[PDB]
Amino acid sequence: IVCHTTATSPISAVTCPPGENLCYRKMWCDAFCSSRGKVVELGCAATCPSKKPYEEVTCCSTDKCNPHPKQRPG
Repeated sequence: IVCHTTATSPISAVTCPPGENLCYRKMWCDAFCSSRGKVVELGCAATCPSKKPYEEVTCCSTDKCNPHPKQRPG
């Protein structure tokens, strides 16, 4: 229940202090992108404070939660 998991076993461990979220999966850009993947910087938070219209991913309920791996109806 931390920053970057990835599905399985070694991960879900130690990155930032205790609680929810930690490094939020917050989408976006701020001033500049011109980039491809496309989606997400990172922080140390446990809250979700800004975030309404255009707009961002959230507070994690879970290990990763996550953007944008994201494929097709398959």
